[PDB]
Formats: sequence, C-alpha cells, structure tokens
Amino acid sequence: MRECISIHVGQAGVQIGNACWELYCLEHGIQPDGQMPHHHDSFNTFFSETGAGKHVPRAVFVDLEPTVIDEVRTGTYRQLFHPEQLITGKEDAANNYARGHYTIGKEIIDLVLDRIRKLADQCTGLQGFLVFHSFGGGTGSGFTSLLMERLSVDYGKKSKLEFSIYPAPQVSTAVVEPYNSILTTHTTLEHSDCAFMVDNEAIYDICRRNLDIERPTYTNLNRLISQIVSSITASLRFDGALNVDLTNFQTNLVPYPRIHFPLATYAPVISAEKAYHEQLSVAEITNACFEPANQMVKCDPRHGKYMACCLLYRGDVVPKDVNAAIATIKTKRSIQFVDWCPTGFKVGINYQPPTVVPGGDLAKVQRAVCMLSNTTAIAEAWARLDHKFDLMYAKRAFVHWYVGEGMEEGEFSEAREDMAALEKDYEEVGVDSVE
Amino acid sequence: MREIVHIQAGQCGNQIGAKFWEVISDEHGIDPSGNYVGDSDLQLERISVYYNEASSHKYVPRAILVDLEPGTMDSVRSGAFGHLFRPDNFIFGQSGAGNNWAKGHYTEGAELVDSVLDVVRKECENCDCLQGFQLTHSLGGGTGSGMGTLLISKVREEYPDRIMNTFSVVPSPKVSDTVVEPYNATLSIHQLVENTDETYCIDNEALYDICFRTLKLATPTYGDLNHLVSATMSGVTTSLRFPGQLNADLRKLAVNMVPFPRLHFFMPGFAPLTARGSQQYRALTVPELTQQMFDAKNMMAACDPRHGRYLTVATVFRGRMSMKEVDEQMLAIQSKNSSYFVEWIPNNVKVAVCDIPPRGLKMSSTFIGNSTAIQELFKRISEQFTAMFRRKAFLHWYTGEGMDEMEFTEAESNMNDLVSEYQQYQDAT
Amino acid sequence: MREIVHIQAGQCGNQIGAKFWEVISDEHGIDPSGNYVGDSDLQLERISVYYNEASSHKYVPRAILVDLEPGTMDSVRSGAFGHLFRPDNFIFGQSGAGNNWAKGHYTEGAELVDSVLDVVRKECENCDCLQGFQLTHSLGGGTGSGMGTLLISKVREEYPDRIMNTFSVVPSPKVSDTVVEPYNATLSIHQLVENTDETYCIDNEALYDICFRTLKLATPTYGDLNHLVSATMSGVTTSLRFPGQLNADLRKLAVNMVPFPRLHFFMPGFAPLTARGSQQYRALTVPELTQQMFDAKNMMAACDPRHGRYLTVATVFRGRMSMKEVDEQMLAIQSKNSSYFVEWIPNNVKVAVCDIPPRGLKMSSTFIGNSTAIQELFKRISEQFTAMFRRKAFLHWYTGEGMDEMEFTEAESNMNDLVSEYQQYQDAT
Ligand SMILES: Nc1nc2c(ncn2[C@@H]2O[C@H](COP(=O)(O)OP(=O)(O)OP(=O)(O)O)[C@@H](O)[C@H]2O)c(=O)[nH]1
Ligand SMILES: Nc1nc2c(ncn2[C@@H]2O[C@H](COP(=O)(O)OP(=O)(O)OP(=O)(O)O)[C@@H](O)[C@H]2O)c(=O)[nH]1
Ligand SMILES: Nc1nc2c(ncn2[C@@H]2O[C@H](COP(=O)(O)OP(=O)(O)OP(=O)(O)O)[C@@H](O)[C@H]2O)c(=O)[nH]1
Ligand SMILES: [Mg+2]
Ligand SMILES: [Mg+2]
Ligand SMILES: [Mg+2]
Repeated sequence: MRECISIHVGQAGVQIGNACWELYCLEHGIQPDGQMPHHHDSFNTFFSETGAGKHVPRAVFVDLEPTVIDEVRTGTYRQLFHPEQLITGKEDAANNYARGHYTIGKEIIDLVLDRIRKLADQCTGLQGFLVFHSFGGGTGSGFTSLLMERLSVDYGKKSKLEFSIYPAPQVSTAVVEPYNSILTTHTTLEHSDCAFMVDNEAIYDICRRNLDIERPTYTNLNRLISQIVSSITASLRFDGALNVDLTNFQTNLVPYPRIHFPLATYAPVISAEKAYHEQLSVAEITNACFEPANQMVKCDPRHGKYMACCLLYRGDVVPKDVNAAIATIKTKRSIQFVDWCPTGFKVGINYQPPTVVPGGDLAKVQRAVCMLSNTTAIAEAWARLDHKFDLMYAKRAFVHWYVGEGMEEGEFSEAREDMAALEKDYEEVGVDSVE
Repeated sequence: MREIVHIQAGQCGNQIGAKFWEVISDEHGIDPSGNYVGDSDLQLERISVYYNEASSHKYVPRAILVDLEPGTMDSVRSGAFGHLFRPDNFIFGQSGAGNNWAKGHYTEGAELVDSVLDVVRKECENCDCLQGFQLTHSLGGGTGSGMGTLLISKVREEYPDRIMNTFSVVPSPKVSDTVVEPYNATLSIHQLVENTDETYCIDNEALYDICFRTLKLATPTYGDLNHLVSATMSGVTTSLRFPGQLNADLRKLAVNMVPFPRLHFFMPGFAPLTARGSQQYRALTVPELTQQMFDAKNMMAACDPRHGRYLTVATVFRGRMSMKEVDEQMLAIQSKNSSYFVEWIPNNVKVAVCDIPPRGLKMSSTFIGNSTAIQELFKRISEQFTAMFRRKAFLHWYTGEGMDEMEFTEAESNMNDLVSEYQQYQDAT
Repeated sequence: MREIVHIQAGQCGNQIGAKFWEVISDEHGIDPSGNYVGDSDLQLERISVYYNEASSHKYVPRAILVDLEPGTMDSVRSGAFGHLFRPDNFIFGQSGAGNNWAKGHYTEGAELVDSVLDVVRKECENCDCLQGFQLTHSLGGGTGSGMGTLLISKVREEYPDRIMNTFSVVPSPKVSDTVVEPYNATLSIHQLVENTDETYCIDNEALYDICFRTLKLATPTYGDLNHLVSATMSGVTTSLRFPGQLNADLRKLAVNMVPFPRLHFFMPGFAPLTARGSQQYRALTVPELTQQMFDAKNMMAACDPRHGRYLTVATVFRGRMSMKEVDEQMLAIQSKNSSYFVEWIPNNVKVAVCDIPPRGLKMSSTFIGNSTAIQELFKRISEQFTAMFRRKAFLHWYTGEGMDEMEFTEAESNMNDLVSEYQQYQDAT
C-alpha cells in the first residue's frame, strides 16, 4: 500500500546496503533465499511478493566498477536479489567527479532509469526514494548527483532522503575529497529533501568507548548505521501509539529550503556485559542521546543551537514519562533552542522493539531512541571543508584531471560561491533576530 | 575484466619479469606447466586481468618479452618456468644495441618496432576491456632505455586514453655500471616525461643496503634483488585482483599521486622486511608496519626524504586488519611528522586495503610517495651530463647514427626545467 | 547427385590431384584399397559426388589423369595409393610438350584430346546429374597450359550450360621456373578469359612465405604446398559435400562472386595455420579465425590487398559454431575495414557454414576474395610479354608449329584490355 524504493550508489552504498537488507530480512522473518518459515502487510512496503512464496527486495544496486557487486552475487544473499537489478559497469570513476558524472557515468544512466521505472510502475503507493551514497568517492559523489537531476524530473514532487558519509576532519582516505564534496553539495542542494549526515570518525569513538571494542572494522560501522535507517521507517512497517510517516520529517526538520542537513543519533549502544548492570529506563536513554559524546557527526552541539529535533522511540515505552523526560531536558541549560522556535520537539512511539542480528556487537534491548536534530553546529563542518577547497584551488592542484575530463574552470568557481552563500545563511538565520 | 598488458624490454626487464611471473603464478596457484592447481576459488575469480585463457584449461601470461640480443631469451626459454610463455611473444634481434641510445631508437630498434607492435595490437583486440600497460626497463642500457622509449611513443599514439606505468631502474651515484650513463638517462627522461602517466624510480645500491642491514644478507645476488622489486610490483595491482574493504586500481592512484602533469616520479617501498632468524621476535601488527615503512632506511630509491617534503603519499595495505587501526596511525604519523609534508595539500595520504595476505605472511603493505627529494637525483644526472657534453666525449657515436648536437641541447634544457619546477613547489606557500 | 568430374593436367596437376584425393579419401573414410572402412554414415550419405560405386562395394575416383610425358603417370601408378584409380583413365603420350604452347595445343593435343574427350563423354553419360568440372594445372608449363586450354574449349563446346573451376598455378614474380613463361601465361590467360567461368589463382612464392613464416617450417617442400592447396580445394567442396546450417554450392559461389563475365580471378586463403608446437597456446574461436583470415600475410596469391579494393568476399566455415558470432564478426570486419571495400557494392560478403570439421581440428575456414589486386599481376605479365615480343625472342619455335604473330598481338591486346577494365572498375565511384 505504501511503497518506497532504495538506491545504493558506489561502494559505500552497496556495502551499507549489504548489511541493511540483512536486517530487514530478520525483522520480517525472511529466509536468506526469499522463502518464509504487528503482523497480520509488514513486508509489503519493502519486499515485493512474487507468484510463489519468494519475496524480492525493492533495491537497485548500481556501481561502475564490478569488483564489489560480484561479492553480493557470490555471498550468502545470492538468491534474494533480482539479478536484473544489480547494475555494473566496466571501470570505476577513480575518485574523479568528472569521470563519474560527464563521460563514464553517462553511458549507464539510461539503463539505471529503466529499472527505476520498471519498479515504480509495479507499485501503487510510492512514497519516496532512499539514496545510500558517500561524498568523497567518484561514482558515489558524481554519479548519485546525476540521478537526482533525472529522478526529480520523471517524478515531480516526492521525498528524497539521503544517507551520506561526511568526510571526517582528521581521518580520511582520498586526497581530492574537498574537490568532490564541494561539487556534489552545490549540485544536490536543489534536488534533495533531507540529507542525513554520518561521519566515519565519530562512529569510531562511539564504538570504542560505549561498546568497548578494539578492532572496529567497516563491518561493525555498517551494522550500526543500518539501525538508524531501520528506525526511521519503523512506523511505516509497524503499528504504534503515535505514528510518523516519511513526509513528517520534511515539514518538521526543514525550516528553510536550504537548511535540510540533520545529523543522526542512536541510543542505547551498550555491550552485552554492560547490559546486565543497567536499568535502561526511558528517562535516561533520552539523556544518553543528548550528550555531545554520542553524536555521530564530529561536531559539538554546544557551540550551536537546536533549530528542531525528532525523537523516535520504540518498544515498551509509555507516552507519559516520555513527556516528563523531555520536559526535564528543555529545562537543562546545556542545550538551547532558537528564539523563533518556541516548540522544537517531535515525538513518535512504535510498538516493535529493536531486533538484534546473530553475532552482533550490540545486545538485546526493549527500548531504543533515534534522534535526528537539525542544529546550527553543522555550520562549522561546512567552514572546515570550504577552507580545504580554497587551499588546494589557490595553487590549482589536481585541477588538470577535472578540466580534461569534461569540465571547465568556471564550474569550480560557481560551486565555491554557492557554498559561501549557504554557510552565510546557516548563521544569518541562526543568529538572534532583532525586535 | 580491466586486464593489463605487460611489456618487458632490455635485459633487466627480462630478468625482473622472469621473477615477476613467479610471484603472480604462486599467488593464483598456477602450475609452471600452465594449468590451474590451486584450492581456493577466490584466485580464479579474476584471472583474465593478467593471464589469458587457452584451450584445454591452459593459462598463458599476457606478456611480450623483447630484447635486441638473443642471449637473454635463451635463459628464460631453456630454463625452468619457460614452458608457459607463448613462443610468438619471444621477439629478438641478432646484434645488441651496444649501450647506445641511437642504436636502439633509430638504427636497430626501427627494425623490430614494427613486429612487436603487431603483437601489442593483436593482444588488445582479444582483450575485453583494456585497462593499461606495464613496462619494466632500465634507464642506463641501450635497448631498455632506447627502444623501450620507442614503444612508449608508438603505443601512446594508438591508445591515448590508457594509463601505462614504467618500472625503470634509474642509475646510481656511487657506482656506474656503464661509463656513458648520463647520455642515455638524460635522453630517455626527456621522452618519459611526456608519454607516461606515472613512473616508479628504483635504485640498485638502495636495494643492497636494504638487503644488508635489514634483511641481514652477506652476498645478495641479483636473484635476491629482483625478488624484492617484484613484491612491490605485485602490490600495486593486487587491489583490482582481489576483493577488499577499500578497493583501489591503477587509475585511482594516478589521480591522487599526480598533482601536476610533469610531477609523476615516485619512490616505492615495502614492509615488513625481516631476516629469517629474527622473525619470531616481532609481533606482526599494523602499528609496526607503518613505523617501518616511513623511515629513510627502508626506501628502495637512494634519496633521503629528509631533504624534501612528501607531496602525496599512498599506502596499499594487504592481509586482514581493522580499518580503525589503519586510519588511526596515519593521522598520528601525519601529526607527529608534520614537518616534511606540504602545507597546500591538506590530507596528503591515500590508503587502500585488500583482503588476501601475501604468500607466507599474516599482513604486509606497500608505500608509494611522490616526494620532492627525487629532485636531488635529476640534479646529479644533469651535472654529469653537462661535464661530458662540454668536452664532447663519447658523443661521436650518437651523431654517427642519426642524432645531432641540437638534439642533445634540447634534452638537457628540458631536464633542467623540470628540476626548477620540482623545487619551486617545495618552498611554495 | 550433383556429380563433379575432376581433370588433372601436367606434373603439377597430377601431384596436386594425388594430394587432393589423399585428403578426400581421408575425409570420407575410404581405404587406399578402395573399400569403405569408416564409422559414421554421414560420409556415405553423399559419396557419389566425387567417388563412383563399383561391384563388390568398391569405390573408384571420378578423376581423369592425363599428361604427355609418362613419368608422372608411372610415379603415381607405382607409388602408394595408386591401386584405386581406373587404369582406363590413365592417358599419356610419349614425348613431352617441351614447355611449348604450340606443341601442347596443336601437335599432341589432337590425339590426346580425342582420347580424353572419349573418356570424358563416357564418364559424363555414366553420371546421373552432372554438376560441373574441375581442372588443376599451371599457366607456366607447356602441356598443362596448352592441353588444359584445349580441354576447356572442347568441354565448353560440348556442355555450354555447365560450370567448371580452374585451379591455376600462376608464375612467380621473383624467380621464374621456366625462361619462356610470359608467352604461355598470356595465351593461356587469354583462352581462360574467353571460355572459363571461375578461376582460383595460386602462387608458389606466397605459399613458401606462408609456410616459412606462419607454419614455421625450415624445409618447405612441394608435398606441403600441395597439402595446403588440396586443403583449400576440399574446404571449397565440403559445402555441397556435407550438410550444414547454411549450405552453399558452386553455382551459388559463382553467382555471388562474379559480378561481370570477365572478372573471375579469385584469391584463396585458409585458416587456421599454426605450428605444431604453438597449437596448444591458442583458443580456437571465430574471432581469431577471422582475424587470421583477413590479413594479407595469410594470402595464397602474391598480391597485397592493401593495393586494391575487395570487389566481393566469400567465407566458407566448417565445424560447429554460432551464426550470431559469425555474422557479428563479419559486420565488425566490414565496418572497421571499410576503406578497402567497394562502395557501390553494399553488403559485399557471402557466408556459408558447414557442420563437419576437418580431420583433427575443431573448426576451420576458407576465404575466397575477388579483389582488384590481380591487376598488378596481369600488368607484370603483360610487360614481360611486351618486352620479349618486341625483341622477338623464342618466337620462331611458336611460329614453326602452326602459330603466327597475329595470335600474340591479339592475346596482348586482350590482356591489356582486361587489365584496363579491371583498373577502371577499381577506381569507379
Ligand atoms: N561507513 C562506511 N564507509 C565506507 C565503507 N566503505 C567505504 N566507505 C567510505 O567510502 C569512501 C570511499 O569513497 P567511495 O564512494 O566508496 O568510492 P567508490 O564507491 O569505490 O567509487 P570510486 O570513487 O569511483 O572508486 C571512504 O572514504 C570511506 O569513508 C563502509 O563499508 N562503511
Ligand atoms: N635490479 C636489477 N637490475 C639489473 C639486473 N640486471 C641488469 N640490471 C641493470 O640493467 C642494466 C643493463 O642494461 P640493459 O638496459 O639491460 O642493456 P641490455 O639489455 O644488455 O642491452 P645493451 O644496452 O645494448 O647492452 C645495468 O646497468 C644494471 O644496472 C638485475 O638482475 N636486477
Ligand atoms: N604448387 C606446386 N607447383 C608445382 C609442383 N610441381 C611443379 N609445379 C609447377 O608446375 C610447373 C611444371 O610445368 P608443367 O606444366 O607440369 O610441365 P611438364 O609436365 O613438366 O611438361 P612440359 O609442359 O612439356 O614442360 C612448374 O613451373 C612449377 O612451378 C608442385 O608440386 N606444387
Ligand atoms: Mg569506486
Ligand atoms: Mg644488451
Ligand atoms: Mg612434363
């Protein structure tokens, strides 16, 4: 009845989605091969149902290099996906925005849109698209910016949520990351509805102290990011005392058309041994999700102000102490709201407790909180990246790879002035308003 | 998919290549007879990148071994592990270049360049999606430095949208293997600077010191020297041959390591390097791997990085590790050692991780740094070339086979121009 | 049904026919004694096209071997695989033609063609439904040239509505086997142009180059040359000898490859040709088969197709393959290689596929090109004849046995007109 399809672009999107679809197949009790062993349907929103008992996901895996898709084709989730959905190219974008947006990615975009149309036409109550893509890659930052220009034309007004991977301040792999991120943000700033940011460095610290682990590989990080994604769409697939649909985030977290960059947060994240010595009440997991050491983006909310918030409880939660805990939080002077937002909280309660995958680092709990806050403190993240771009562009380093692959030197200047206006607007409206 | 073509020119290229295909065959479990004998199925997932499927499940390497004299091909063909190459690829002349650039680029190399190019072209059509070329040669010889340059110019005229690498063995300051070294090296670099995407420069005594104080070897022959180079050569490609957490490829590196079209002379490296006796007293872990490869002692090109600044740096790890440990230390290395990193390139480190450890090791890596200390090598060669050119010594067997004085004076002004721009970016703010 | 009568002339015709019947008997599983020994019945399904049934289930070839000098007949009778030919077909004279067209056309030709025509008529009336004739000879000798010309003329007179192929060994440009080649070559080519249907020109120097370079043979001999020629001929005939997905016949080939009545001089070629040692390093497939087919070095006529344009091309495959691959590669070859294809003949490629691979091979292919490079051969022969006739050498030994200079002038004029028309149609828009 209510359908939403997910698009995974690049290696970051495919690897994250490889762990996300392992979670949905477990919540709904779906075997890895598609068969079956709050519920009356549940899987109808994500799993299209075929003639037999097999369910296939509404996913479109796309990549330019073939070195990662064949891992999915060979791995344990081989019989699940529709073989025609997994689209692969010949050679990657090689961390180049021009290659994955002008020359190489243009020979595959027409095939991808054919699969999207063949998926949207089969469903009736399509809500919106979920895009899992990185920011520093070539096909995860230059090709996903080609999809929005095409999806926003075929489908006029639909919610288009994103789950990006912000480049961390210190820990970073690419060398031309400031070049790819600035160009992507300037182009996707008009064809996106709500872009959630997640940082790789912040999750390293969260998984180190709270979970008490020493070797957090990329499999551990992707297993934790997927929990936030499943928590957002928990009300679509399950009943609850106070439901929240996908369109609710658009009209509650986006005061202005350009300020649509919330940062996710999850709680509680505790190990198996630490779970026995904790009461795990509603009044403290709300406190745990508000501390500055539990945010999943490397920025401190104390420097900024909270424009809006959104808490999505689930499990054994009573709607009374939720109000009591939230009222206490506002009174505390550690957090502060903006003057023109007298009310800045949106709550949602679900009836399905979070599930735990076998062999997972997290332990089984009966309550969970996923907090998505749109705060001014993210303006310091744009300033840091805007400084890196201006440092390399002054000496015109690495430019010759972009110019000779289907771009002009004037495009780099336009993408710079746009980010200067967005940064200015993020503090002009966040400052006190006279009279 | 994304297969590459291997071209070996000269004597050093044939000797390095003869040890290069020993490592690749062992990695993929390929018997010397040419038929697969391995156990794990991950090896055969991507075998077309280097090998070529033939009839009756036989694998033939995609290599083109060529040299002007027939002395070298006798050893590889008649010796062991010479039963798997295709006899068509064995291209050779009758008289060697005689350590002359003119005899390998105009006179004798012009006879063979039309026969090898008919095999390079044939190999490309059978290829599904060509990725690039690989050339191993020397900058001091006659055919490796003269004719290997000729192949570069002709290939670049037919496949402009391709990426090729040269694993040159640049001469050494302390000892000269040939008396007329600077004439050949200067004339080759003037051509390698125009038709090559990245070049890995390797010295010879810098490999002797590594084999002496680190590997603890008393009499290192050329068998134990080419084995150390081949490991570095096989570490760059392994990202696109095996699945990994953070993959890379040949084109991905060229974007990160080459800020400007002329600054593509790299300095490779390897780790861990330990003696056989003293391998039980060390814990194989990421924190010591990064510490070992970042010191001037363990570098395969005899140029101390302390005299310059790293423009960009790559680190292609292997084995199985944790992404947190890898990214935690390269921040510590950058923060603790911020003195020799360029300021106008924030975050000048590229890191990739594979999942298949090398044969007989828990983990390893490979270090590729586009440092500025390479400047001190081109300064020395241009100094030696100037001294000989003024007295016109040895010059009259280069003019007697096509070349002239005007050609020399343009191959040295270009060399000095590169040095000037290689230093103005070290002190640039 | 569709019987074919084979006629062999001269020493070259006799030797090529001996090799050809060796190949045909091996293909059809016929014992040298003349009785069936094979296993599959597909060989027996159509055996009357070449062989002829005889009492006690014997099979006798439908060949008529004839030559003036008895040495070749004695050799073929005394040697192995001479116990199956019919002795009546063994026709010979006493004194050879002595490399004289006049002697081979006006002196011994009379009685020899009387007897040969008697035998030919008897064989044809014994045949059920005649398909065509085959004649293998040389344009340089006396008896072969002149008497094959006389046989062709008489057979054309007797059976106007019939096809005949001529396999002619054209003289070489580099080294001449006989001093007076051009006179015989010019007269024979004039008569053939007058009254033949299709002609496959084959050279000896081109065959020697093919055997030395591609086959990698140190001592190429007439046995190997005749083996190659016989393989080409068997590949031509197999289309109607055996069933296939897309059958073709001699009339089909003539219709598709002869656009004008005076243009029927084709260039043959065979694939694959590989050395014994280097046969297990190649993947036998249609791509590489066509690639080996469509290169000048693999051409059996000493004419470089790059000097002309392919008027028409025919390709007879064998073995089991895919029509999708065959047509896709034909389209790719035509698109990439359009420059040397005639513009006013769109779709200038004929393709036929059989279903029985040759002995000891997965698949093969025979290529027959009607091109415009024969113009150079005709021009060279005409120039040599013009010089020799202008100085009036060796001519009183053609005048002393019936002929006169009028015939030579007419033949030269016809040759010049043919070459001029060939060039003018090559250069047409
Ligand atoms: N959280 C998380 N991030 C990842 C993972 N894999 C890769 N990344 C991020 O992705 C970045 C690399 O850029 P990508 O967009 O993945 O590059 P790509 O998808 O291979 O496309 P190309 O740039 O053309 O090679 C790295 O900086 C990582 O931070 C993962 O498994 N989990
Ligand atoms: N690393 C390494 N270098 C070698 C080896 N063998 C030779 N070399 C180097 O290669 C150079 C030899 O010059 P080449 O380019 O091979 O000359 P060539 O192939 O013999 O042909 P000519 O120049 O005509 O003599 C020497 O200066 C050595 O420094 C080897 O086994 N390992
Ligand atoms: N391809 C090939 N050509 C041959 C072979 N043997 C002879 N020839 C060619 O055939 C020619 C022989 O001339 P023939 O027509 O047979 O003349 P003849 O039978 O000797 O009798 P005369 O014409 O009187 O000289 C030579 O010029 C050779 O070029 C052979 O075994 N293979
Ligand atoms: Mg990629
Ligand atoms: Mg040599
Ligand atoms: Mg004779």
